[PDB]
Amino acid sequence: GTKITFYEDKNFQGRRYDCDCDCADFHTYLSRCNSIKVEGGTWAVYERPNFAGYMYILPQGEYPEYQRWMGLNDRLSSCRAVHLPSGGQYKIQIFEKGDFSGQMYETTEDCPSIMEQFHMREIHSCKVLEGVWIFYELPNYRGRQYLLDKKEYRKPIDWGAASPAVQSFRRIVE
Amino acid sequence: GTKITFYEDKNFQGRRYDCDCDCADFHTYLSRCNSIKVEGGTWAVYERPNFAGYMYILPQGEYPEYQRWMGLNDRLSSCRAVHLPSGGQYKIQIFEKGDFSGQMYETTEDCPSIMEQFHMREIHSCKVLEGVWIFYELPNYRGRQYLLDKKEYRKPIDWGAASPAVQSFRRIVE
Repeated sequence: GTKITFYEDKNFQGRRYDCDCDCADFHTYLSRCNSIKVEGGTWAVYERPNFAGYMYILPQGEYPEYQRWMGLNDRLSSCRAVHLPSGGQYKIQIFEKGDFSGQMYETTEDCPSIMEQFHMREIHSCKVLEGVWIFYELPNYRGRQYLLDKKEYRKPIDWGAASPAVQSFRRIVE
Repeated sequence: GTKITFYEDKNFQGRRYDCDCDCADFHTYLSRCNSIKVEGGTWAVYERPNFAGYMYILPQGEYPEYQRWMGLNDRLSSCRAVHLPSGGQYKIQIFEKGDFSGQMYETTEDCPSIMEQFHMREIHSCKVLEGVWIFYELPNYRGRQYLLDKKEYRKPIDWGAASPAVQSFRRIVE
């Protein structure tokens, strides 16, 4: 039941592309994207092919303009379904310094402000012990977004960020 | 083509379409398929959209003509990666009667001839205790193909068949 439909023009009009599961490059089918329907599941959609560039998380729902998924523009060319481990457990460790060094804070809860709750301005490495998470640049879940699946992130470039700026994070729940 | 690449004309000429995993319908981009590159893994490909109609299993390799995958014709519309569970375990039970009743045989090995090894030509229900298998209408893996992921099959229709007519089966190994 999980799939997403990208449309070239506004309000679900024009040429459309369907993805049922991880589509690594659809630019030959759609030259831009100005509408999206997420029929099921939760999806990361990426600006550049092979899951590169600016990403955006979209849960199930309809998005009649690119600004409705917070997109900065109408460029998308790849996407992968978000897989939720079952059990439903979320637990993360965030680190002051790279390679799991320095201050370290563990939580199972969402964090709309790292500053208020942990008195850090930056994250430099991460361990996702359980679940799937999103790192956001600005607080309260705004700005650039990064997807963090169950792994280890020795450095910010491992969640695909060019700086260590992280001010909020939360769980991916459906 | 990160996992499987379909081509409209023979010998990898013509329009092409890539599926990275699970594609429910590509008939809008390909009117027919005359050759296939399987860059990795093992793929189930289906004549009609949404995984319907004739199916064929394609291990890793290159296929310059539809006959090279036992195709009846050059009509293909959807595909699905086959998932091999961890362990390397393969066990199946085949039943003379529908719904797991009647005489039962159980094997861990490929059977190129149901008539020779089990003195019948008709499987009527079965249990895949381990692994994933293929069923064929004719001996020695020829003719029509049917995929069985690890589950229960109380009636031939559960594996997509229109009759109990099965004359060989084997394991999906890479």
